[PDB]
Amino acid sequence: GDFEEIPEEYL
Amino acid sequence: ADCGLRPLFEKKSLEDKTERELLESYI
Amino acid sequence: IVEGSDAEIGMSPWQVMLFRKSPQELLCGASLISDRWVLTAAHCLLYPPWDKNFTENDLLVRIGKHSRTRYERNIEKISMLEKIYIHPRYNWRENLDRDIALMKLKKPVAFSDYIHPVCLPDRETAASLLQAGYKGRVTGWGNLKETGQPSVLQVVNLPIVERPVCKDSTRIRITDNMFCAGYKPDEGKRGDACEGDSGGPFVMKSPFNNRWYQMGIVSWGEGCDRDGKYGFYTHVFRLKKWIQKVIDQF
Ligand SMILES: COc1cc(C(=O)N2C[C@H](C)OC[C@@H]2CCO)cc2nc(N[C@H](CF)c3cccc(Cl)c3)oc12
Ligand SMILES: *[C@@H]1O[C@H](CO)[C@@H](O)[C@H](O)[C@H]1NC(C)=O
Repeated sequence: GDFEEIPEEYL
Repeated sequence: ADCGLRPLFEKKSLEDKTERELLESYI
Repeated sequence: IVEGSDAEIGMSPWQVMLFRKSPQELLCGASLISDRWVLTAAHCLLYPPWDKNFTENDLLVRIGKHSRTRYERNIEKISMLEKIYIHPRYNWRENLDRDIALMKLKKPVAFSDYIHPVCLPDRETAASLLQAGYKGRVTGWGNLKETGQPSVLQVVNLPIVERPVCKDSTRIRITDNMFCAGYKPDEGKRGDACEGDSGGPFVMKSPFNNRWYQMGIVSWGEGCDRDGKYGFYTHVFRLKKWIQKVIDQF
């Protein structure tokens, strides 16, 4: 809940 | 070849707010 | 970083964030040394006392950052690791000797205003700049005090410390592959790295060619910014033959 979600392609 | 030269600083001949602190310490 | 200041935009374009995928957290700092290689502290990746033994798939490399937590669309670049290489003689058991690792990225990162490698020192650089009193710069998104986390990248300039002083500050055996930095209590300024700044760069600006050189890697300290204690940094130049070897082989 601290970090803004990364675009899903990087995960 | 280009390492260690910052686009927003060295590349523009602009200094950041504290790099002079380092230079001054290289007595 | 304790007692530092917010980085200026593009000030440390070699700064890398090691980002753990799950949980999403800051794992460590690191540095970009070419378009596919990132340097960090081994102990960011492997530190069995604390059941740390990340693998490539556990982490991302986030490059070009400023905000700690925010996704800096069109500015940061997020990179996946191809392979981690930890110094084979990394001493995690005794004292973090050779606290160094390299990470190869799956794909080269595009350089930009925000993303750009730092230089690694050669012997002459090292021998000129790694002198007691000469200041380097440490950057990171680590805690702002020992016992809280920054909105943006933090910067602090810290003087290299004479080796006997370093040695006398701690019970740990200091090696020639480490140097220490920080102010003395008499010195009135302060500053240090702190949790999550590990693996990030101690850099110095060569007055001979006006380029930045990464002289150290944030390794360890006994707490953060304690009076009479210093930060210990991996001596990049001492370990550069290993670096070159790895980069040359792989
Ligand atoms: C396993 O990684 C660590 C270990 C220790 C520790 O407590 N050590 C390592 C010791 C050899 O031996 C003493 C003791 C052993 C504990 O396992 C301290 C540490 N500090 C950090 N990093 C923080 C920034 F994130 C830091 C803080 C101030 C200055 C610097 Cl240069 C860096 O990583 C540490
Ligand atoms: C780290 O992980 C790799 C694969 O998970 C394994 O081969 C290695 O022995 C592990 N080292 C540890 C837990 O120290």
